[PDB]
Amino acid sequence: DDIYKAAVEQLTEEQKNEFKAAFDIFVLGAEDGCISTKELGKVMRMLGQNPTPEELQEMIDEVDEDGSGTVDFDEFLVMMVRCMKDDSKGKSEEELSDLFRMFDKNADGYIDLDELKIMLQATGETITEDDIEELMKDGDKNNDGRIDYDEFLEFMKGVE
Amino acid sequence: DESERGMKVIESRAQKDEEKMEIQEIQLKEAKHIAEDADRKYEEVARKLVIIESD
Amino acid sequence: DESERGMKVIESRAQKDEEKMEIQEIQLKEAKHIAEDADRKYEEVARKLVIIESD
Repeated sequence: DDIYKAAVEQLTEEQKNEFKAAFDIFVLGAEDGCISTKELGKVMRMLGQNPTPEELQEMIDEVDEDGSGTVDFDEFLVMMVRCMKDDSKGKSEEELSDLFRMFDKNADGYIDLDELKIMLQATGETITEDDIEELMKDGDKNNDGRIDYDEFLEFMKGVE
Repeated sequence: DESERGMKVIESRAQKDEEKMEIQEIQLKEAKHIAEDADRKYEEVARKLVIIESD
Repeated sequence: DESERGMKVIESRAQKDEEKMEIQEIQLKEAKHIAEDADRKYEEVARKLVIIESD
């Protein structure tokens, strides 16, 4: 999600205005102003594609943040950036392995909170406590408080 | 009268089909959501089956 | 001629809406059949959950 959310933040106002015009086509006549599988299917067919009901439900589930079963405009912008890549290929595991070693300052095999904090400060961006805590919670999937090698690869998946 | 009646019969039919289209589309989304829920409840109980089975 | 063109557009619309409602209806039937199948599976797994809980 994070790489796509960043791409959305960076869209210009004119680009968002064009996406809004497209969104309005998709939700024309919808009871709640949102895109359900009935509006998504009618547009995909209008576009020449023939998705199954399951494919349509999965396209919505991939960006549905509230659990509404529908796509709102904010969710739509994520759908539209996900449908395109600037970040093609996305590197690979061998390159992430060498980068992992650079985060692991004590060479223990894990990235701890102090290591993460040192690396974040080095970026030059203002780092708040919330930036540190949130990235470590996003990375450490087993709740030990550290990022292992396999968690690191999931953590940096798709990051250019 | 036949092309106009036709147009009106067709508008009536088109409307019946349009409503059926939207009715079936809205209800499809719901039927899909029931399938998601049906699969969801299936997974909750099937997962319990797996958990209980694992135990 | 104009009402016939009106009709052609709304007949084409009825046809699009008819095809779409048939599609959505078939898909509804299947989403519902999936839901029913998933509900049947729910029950198959719910009774087997009981068998499994009993086991």
